[PDB]
Amino acid sequence: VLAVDLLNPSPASEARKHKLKTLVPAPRSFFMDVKCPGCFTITTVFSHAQTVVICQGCTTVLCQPTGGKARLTEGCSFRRK
Amino acid sequence: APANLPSIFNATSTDIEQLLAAQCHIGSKNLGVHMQPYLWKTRADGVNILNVGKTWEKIVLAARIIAAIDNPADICVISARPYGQRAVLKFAAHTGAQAIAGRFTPGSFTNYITRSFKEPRLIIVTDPRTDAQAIKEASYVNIPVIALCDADSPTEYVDVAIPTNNKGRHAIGCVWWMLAREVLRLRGTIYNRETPWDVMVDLYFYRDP
Amino acid sequence: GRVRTKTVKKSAKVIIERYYPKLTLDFETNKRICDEIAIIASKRLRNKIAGYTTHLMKRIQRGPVRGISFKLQEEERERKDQYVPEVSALDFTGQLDVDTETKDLLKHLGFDSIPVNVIPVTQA
Amino acid sequence: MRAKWRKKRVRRLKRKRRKMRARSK
Amino acid sequence: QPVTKLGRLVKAGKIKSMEEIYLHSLPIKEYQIVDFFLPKLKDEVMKIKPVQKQTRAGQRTRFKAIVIIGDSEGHVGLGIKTSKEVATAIRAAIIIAKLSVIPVRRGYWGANLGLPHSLPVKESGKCGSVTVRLIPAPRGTSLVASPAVKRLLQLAGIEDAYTSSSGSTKTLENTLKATFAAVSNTYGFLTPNLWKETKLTRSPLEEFAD
Amino acid sequence: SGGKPRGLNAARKLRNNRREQRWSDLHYKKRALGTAFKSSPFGGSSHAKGIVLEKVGVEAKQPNSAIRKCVR
Amino acid sequence: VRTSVLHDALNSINNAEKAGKRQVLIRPSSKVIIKFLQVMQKHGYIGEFEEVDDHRSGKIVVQLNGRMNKCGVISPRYNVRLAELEKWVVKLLPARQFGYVILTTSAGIMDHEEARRKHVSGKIIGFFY
Amino acid sequence: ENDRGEIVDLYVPRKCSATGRIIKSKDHGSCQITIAKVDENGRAIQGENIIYALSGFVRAMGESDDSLNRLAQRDGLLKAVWNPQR
Amino acid sequence: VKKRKNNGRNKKGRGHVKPIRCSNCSRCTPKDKAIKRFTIRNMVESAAIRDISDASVFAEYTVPKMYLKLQYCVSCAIHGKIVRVRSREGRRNRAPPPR
RNA sequence: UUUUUUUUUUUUUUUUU
RNA sequence: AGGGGAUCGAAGACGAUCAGAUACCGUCGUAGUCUUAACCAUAAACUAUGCCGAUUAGGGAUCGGACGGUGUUAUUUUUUGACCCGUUCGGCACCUUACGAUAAAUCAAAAUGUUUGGGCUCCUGGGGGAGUAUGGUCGCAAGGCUGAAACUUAAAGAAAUUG
Ligand SMILES: [Mg+2]
Ligand SMILES: [Mg+2]
Ligand SMILES: [Mg+2]
Ligand SMILES: [Mg+2]
Ligand SMILES: [Mg+2]
Ligand SMILES: [Mg+2]
Ligand SMILES: [Mg+2]
Ligand SMILES: [Mg+2]
Ligand SMILES: [Mg+2]
Ligand SMILES: [Mg+2]
Ligand SMILES: [Mg+2]
Ligand SMILES: [Mg+2]
Ligand SMILES: [Mg+2]
Ligand SMILES: [Mg+2]
Ligand SMILES: [Mg+2]
Ligand SMILES: [Mg+2]
Repeated sequence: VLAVDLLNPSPASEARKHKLKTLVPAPRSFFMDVKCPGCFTITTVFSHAQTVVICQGCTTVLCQPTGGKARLTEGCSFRRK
Repeated sequence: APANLPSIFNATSTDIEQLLAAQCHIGSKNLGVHMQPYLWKTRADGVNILNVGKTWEKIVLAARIIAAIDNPADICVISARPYGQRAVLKFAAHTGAQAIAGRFTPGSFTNYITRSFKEPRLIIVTDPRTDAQAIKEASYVNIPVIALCDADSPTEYVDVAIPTNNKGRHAIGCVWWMLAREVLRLRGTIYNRETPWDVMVDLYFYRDP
Repeated sequence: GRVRTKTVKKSAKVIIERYYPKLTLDFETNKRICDEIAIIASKRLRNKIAGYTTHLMKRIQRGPVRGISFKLQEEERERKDQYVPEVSALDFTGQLDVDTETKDLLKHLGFDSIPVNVIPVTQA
Repeated sequence: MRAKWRKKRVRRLKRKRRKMRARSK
Repeated sequence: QPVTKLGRLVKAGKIKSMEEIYLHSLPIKEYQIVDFFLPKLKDEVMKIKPVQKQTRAGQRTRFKAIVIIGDSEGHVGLGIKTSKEVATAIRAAIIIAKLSVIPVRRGYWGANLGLPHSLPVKESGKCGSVTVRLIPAPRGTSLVASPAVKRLLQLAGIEDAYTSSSGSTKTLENTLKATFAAVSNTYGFLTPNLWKETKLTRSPLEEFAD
Repeated sequence: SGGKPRGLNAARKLRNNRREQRWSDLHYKKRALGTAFKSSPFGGSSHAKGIVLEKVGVEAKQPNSAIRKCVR
Repeated sequence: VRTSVLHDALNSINNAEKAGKRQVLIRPSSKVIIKFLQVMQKHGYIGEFEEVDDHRSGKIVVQLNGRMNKCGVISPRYNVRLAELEKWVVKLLPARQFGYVILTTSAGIMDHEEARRKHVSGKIIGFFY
Repeated sequence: ENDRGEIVDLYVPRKCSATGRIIKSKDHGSCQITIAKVDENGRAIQGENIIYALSGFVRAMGESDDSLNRLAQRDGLLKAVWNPQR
Repeated sequence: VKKRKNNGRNKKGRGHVKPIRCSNCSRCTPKDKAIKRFTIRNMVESAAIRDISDASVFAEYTVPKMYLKLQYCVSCAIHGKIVRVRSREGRRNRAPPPR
């Protein structure tokens, strides 16, 4: 190309490249709130949780860890923080 | 844009209509790294949609280079496949260039005793992949090359690229139509920029014998 | 085998490329033609040239041959080239049937006035 | 001569040399 | 007499100096052009090398001649031609040598008075395995090259230079081509004095319409 | 080239490696071992004197046919 | 294992320069690299260089103007005496009026010509011309 | 230049408009693209034009097209083709 | 001189491949190096297909096809004209012959 | 896709407008 | 040193071929081939290409993981599997090209090297004699590792070219 402004790449490129290979290694993970069915408690869950998260006092599993990404239990709504 | 580009050269709806009708926006399924700037979007089926705005804008620049020579006999146009052959002879007819259709004899530019010695000043080719012999000979005698490059078309020595479909008969004629009209306006044989031209489009479209 | 040499073929083509109206399909008349126009001084060679000339003349009556103009073709290909239909195939006379990405280019380029008929794009 | 069996010939000759030395020792 | 566009312009007086041609990458195809612009040239023959092709009825013997052309003003050319006869090979080599004449940049060693005496930088050319390296030398140091390379440097006008060589220097054809590459590349190594904007001008070929 | 050490404190390795590899040089090995003083027919001298024991003829190597005249 | 970040910067610079690129990305960031770049910039052999800050070793984007023949490092950093500059310059540079040999002295990162003025010496670390 | 301020070089080579490398005398394949300016009526002006010189190296690599686009906008000959962010 | 980029086989990254026996030599050759032909032809020759259909009783019988996999060494395939010596440039063409 | 071993020594080319 | 011993098959015995045939071919056939315990430590043990690290032309396949989208298919209190498109990390490789390299064949490394310095280890110095002799050390042995010299010779050798 011989002429690229490497300081300010496209935001589409940022979502395309690897999380380390960008100009500044911004993590691709996030924190998210899980609404469990039958109760009204909000629990913060990591997007890539490695443990079976159970709500505080509801005794209900909220997500199962698999393949480097938590799979939320069916019947629960979520909202990224 | 403000400098050395008055607002008259901007695209018109008629030019956009003819280019779209010719399907000059439908590019090859393979994308080249050097044809990336001319890419607009890629459809769901994998067919690359080009940016017609750049195509017209590049055509104006190509005409500017042609008009700068100020000698029609020093401009050479080449097309191997018969689809571009009909347009090339007609382009030479109205402009004043020297045209070669079909097979390009090797040694035309380098060997000076062959029957087709040219000594041109500008090589204009269609589909610069089957005309690689013409391009490579231009690498020996310092001739800038203007090519109707496609998305997958090699750009080995293409100095000025015109991103357009170069496989359909309709697309080739329309692009060769754009350049023919622009060159004549620049040189001055046409008095008005807004006046329609008497020759029409199907005169350049390839026809069977 | 009886394969004619290049000195016969090349000379005969020049005869056809120049003297087509004078020539005809009769060998005996073509025999006399080669007498007046060429300088052969060899009956065998002249008979071969007239014989090969007659072969192509009969070929001309079918549409062949490439590369032996025959200026009557040259004037003919002129009128073929000049021919052009009056109605342009690029005319919209449903006017312009393109897809979602093509019309998006029109909005980007500032030409959102063409009678564009947007068609769906799906993969089978 | 093949190097495989030039090696074998020398290796056989080395074994005979060691027997001649054991005889003297 | 002229057959190419340059040939017509040269005899028509449209080109004033040879380096005017050299500014644009215009190939020279007619050797009458070089004789016109560069008279008083001196041709020297290095060696006649017999090369043989094996045939079913003996060896086909051809003679190869290596000729360097140059004037002490800073132009050299190298031509190699193989032919059946020595006399024809020599003549054809001279024509090829005149065609491939290149300008030679001359620099200096520290001073700036009577400057054109040595190379401007250190340049090396590599043809095949032979590598010949040319080094600028202080004034008063004569040529320190081998007789084959020394004669070529004399025709270039270089007076002071340090030379070294690796590879199979016994290949006289390879060394001269290696030396020629170094002399070619000494005029295009970017230097501070050339680190200046230049006003681009149209080539004479594209401005004259004769 | 070679993967020679390039540290600033690797002179010992560089000298030791050169000392080992210099033995493969034929002329240094001849001088360092002192083979002229050990195995040469002369004691390393340019000339030597002796008593002629007999006259012998030596056939010349190909391509050459002659009897070179020599003495033991 | 990274051993000479200075070599990585100059190798990346030279690779982009030979390829004709007008800019190059340099990782990581070091005090020596920035000072070595500034020596380039004073003589104009490069253009703008911009350092990107991060919570780690930084990055540098150098804009190249194309007037740069060759830049290289010296390993190891030999201890150079004042009488040894001329031998180092002769054996390593082109003609002795274009290039600049880079030393590290008690006065900092600075040129071989500047050493002759200040009458100081030190360790050779790089060069350019 | 010498101490007297006189040029003794036989001639001064040109530099590529894209990479800045000196174009050698025998560097065939190095083109010189010439673009003529226009007036407000779109008529090309004779004898007055933009001249670009490209080395054979940049042409051979296949970057001659993109470099020309960058150069044209830097001198204003194009409206919107060359995108730095791309 | 290295004659072929892939040497003579396909085991880059495989270390060691168990050998097999040539069809008409019994030569012990590696499976990937061997030259393998899968042949599918009618169990009765085309000349005698009609007579078999005549004896069909039971006249809708389809003659089965023999399913052979022939493995050859280099010497046998070349001598058997299964493969032929190709030119220096033509050796690299890894495409089956067209029909 | 039956087999077919051997060939005594040396000797086999040069310059320019 | 035990167990096992179907097949094949060094050595050996025959039958052919041949001038001879201690070989190729055919019939037998011992050790071995298989296994437990203990040795041996060498292979064209090859990608004939040491390990770590950075950069440098494009492209499509494929394997493992992850991510985003889309529509069929099986299940399903709508999740998962198969197929499709794309992005990315890590692999086995491959295709075209030479801004480069090499003597060349060829090489995305054998590039970034006479414009010669990122770190480390090992090996080589014309061909033989010779991986031999001797000394040491390991092994039950076969042998392995280390490893010369006298003497002899103008070439040996690598890649391509035309016959
Ligand atoms: Mg040597
Ligand atoms: Mg150190
Ligand atoms: Mg001899
Ligand atoms: Mg193995
Ligand atoms: Mg024989
Ligand atoms: Mg005998
Ligand atoms: Mg014998
Ligand atoms: Mg070993
Ligand atoms: Mg090995
Ligand atoms: Mg690496
Ligand atoms: Mg992959
Ligand atoms: Mg995958
Ligand atoms: Mg793998
Ligand atoms: Mg030696
Ligand atoms: Mg040796
Ligand atoms: Mg050989």
